[PDB]
Amino acid sequence: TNLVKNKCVNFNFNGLTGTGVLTESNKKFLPFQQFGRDIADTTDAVRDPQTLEILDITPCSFGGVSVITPGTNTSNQVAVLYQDVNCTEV
Amino acid sequence: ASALGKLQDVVNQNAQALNTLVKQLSSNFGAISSVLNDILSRLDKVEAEVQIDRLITGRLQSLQTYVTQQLIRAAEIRASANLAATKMSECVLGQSKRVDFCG
Amino acid sequence: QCVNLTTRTQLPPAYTNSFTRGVYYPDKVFRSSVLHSTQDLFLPFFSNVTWFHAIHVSGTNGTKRFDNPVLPFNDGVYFASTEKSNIIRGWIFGTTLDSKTQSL
Amino acid sequence: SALEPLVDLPIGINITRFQTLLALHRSYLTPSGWTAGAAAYYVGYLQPRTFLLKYNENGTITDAVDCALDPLSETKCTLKSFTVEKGIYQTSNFRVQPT
Ligand SMILES: *[C@@H]1O[C@H](CO)[C@@H](O)[C@H](O)[C@H]1NC(C)=O
Repeated sequence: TNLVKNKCVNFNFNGLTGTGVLTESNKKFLPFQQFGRDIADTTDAVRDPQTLEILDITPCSFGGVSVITPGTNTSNQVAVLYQDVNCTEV
Repeated sequence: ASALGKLQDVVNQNAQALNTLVKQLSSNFGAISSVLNDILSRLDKVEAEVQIDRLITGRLQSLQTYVTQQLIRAAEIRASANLAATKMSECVLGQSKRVDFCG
Repeated sequence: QCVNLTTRTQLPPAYTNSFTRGVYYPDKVFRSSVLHSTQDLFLPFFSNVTWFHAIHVSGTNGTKRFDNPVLPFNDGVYFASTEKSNIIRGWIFGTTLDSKTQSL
Repeated sequence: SALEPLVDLPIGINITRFQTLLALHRSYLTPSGWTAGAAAYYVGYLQPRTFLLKYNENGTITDAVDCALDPLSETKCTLKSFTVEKGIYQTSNFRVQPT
């Protein structure tokens, strides 16, 4: 299925499955290799089988919603803080 | 580089347990696999229920281990923080008469 | 065919010590400047390694010694050679070294 | 020496024994020809062992360390580091075994 770049996608590569944000990446694999991995034994970076390229995997961002409010006494108005995102996914 | 070990130890132990806490995700805990979906993929749910328990029971426990560590470890820092706030108040802001409290 | 020249020779297998040797990549996963630890089949360091000779001239005149034995595979096998002029090609790996089993 | 896997093949057979192969030729009348040049090689048997693998920035493994090699090598597998700081470290326990 056509590959998705810079957009949250479920995926399967060569049977490897996960969900992340696939990007272009400059880390450099030796020929025979398949995965990359991080310190945590997550699957960090994968290589596209059909067109060899080094694709990062960053699972889609998430964070705690924080409702900032004065006392409900003074107002009903809230200002929401989405923690640790770029402002798009709103 | 060893003068800062006190700080360096704090930062490490935090990043330490996190690594350990993460690596606990990859442990079977008696379940057939550490990937939560594989148990769902291979097995019909009615049995897979019992499997996922051993993951959950394992992992859910493994949090309480991590959480309890942080509580205990924070209670140390909480004690060290007061020692600073004591020095900061007495030593920096005032002049200390306490022998070898300020060094 | 099956032309044969056993030319059996005596003397003990000349041993050696593999210092740091036989470390392959036991995965395709690309890792960078990390310390990874697995328990797998390897040739352990400081090991006993037999420097064998398939053909061995010990000089008087000629005297080429064809010694290369059939060797057990055991757990796993390591191999090393120099052979500026190739005389080595492949290996016969198998079990019966005959029919009744497959042959590598 | 880092060795990449060449091909991962469906073999499905147990191989308990083997021998190498050779390339020889024929000669003609001199005081038949065989045993071209000299031939020697190295063989050693594998074994399960725990190695710590140090990749490089480019993934080229240089330093590997066996854990069971000596009582000193087993501690470096506990710190995961090739640098071992001055001090005392507790390597895996030992037991006396029954006669
Ligand atoms: C986050 O999004 C804003 C636009 O809403 C943009 O101006 C900013 O550069 C982005 N920052 C990151 C982390 O990409």
